[PDB]
Amino acid sequence: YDNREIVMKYIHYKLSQRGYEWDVVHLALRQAGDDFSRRYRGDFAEMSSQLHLTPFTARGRFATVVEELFRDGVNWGRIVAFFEFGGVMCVESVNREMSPLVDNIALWMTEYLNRHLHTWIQDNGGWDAFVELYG
Ligand SMILES: CCCCN(CCCC)C(=O)c1nn(-c2ccc(C(=O)NS(=O)(=O)c3ccc4ccc(I)cc4c3)cc2C(=O)N2CCc3ccccc3C2)c(C)c1Cl
Repeated sequence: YDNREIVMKYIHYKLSQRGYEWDVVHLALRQAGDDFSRRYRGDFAEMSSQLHLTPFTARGRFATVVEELFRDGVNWGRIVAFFEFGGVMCVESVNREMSPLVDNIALWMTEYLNRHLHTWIQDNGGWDAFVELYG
């Protein structure tokens, strides 16, 4: 599997959900993602209005979130949360007419997967183990 591809398809789909067209594992991830954000809809709504996304704040938001999310370790719930959060930054990017931020966000999600999560993903059955959770 390829992390960059997984990021790109996921971000494409979330944006597509919202009528914005952007320049197996994917299916499982979005199903997980939808159940995750429906369960925490209120929290995602609070978080959205607090984000004050701009090109100046966006790297810092990303790092703050990701650092808080994985501080105690990694599990699949937290990786689903990580995609949902990325989706939220890209949706908000678009809402506020900072669409070029999407490319940064996608790049940051990829670096962080390849760099810092890849190891744990392997020890836990690769992406295949996650698919043998959602079909
Ligand atoms: C987008 C998430 C990061 C946002 N921040 C920081 C806010 C700005 C600083 C967090 O506070 C944070 N969230 N997690 C979680 C991570 C995982 C879960 C979680 O897994 N919950 S679950 O077990 O009920 C669940 C729920 C649905 C699931 C669906 C599919 C699958 I596979 C697994 C699922 C698991 C909950 C949580 C968590 O604590 N919350 C309540 C806080 C919150 C705030 C905004 C959005 C979602 C959430 C979920 C953590 C550790 C942090 Cl720290």
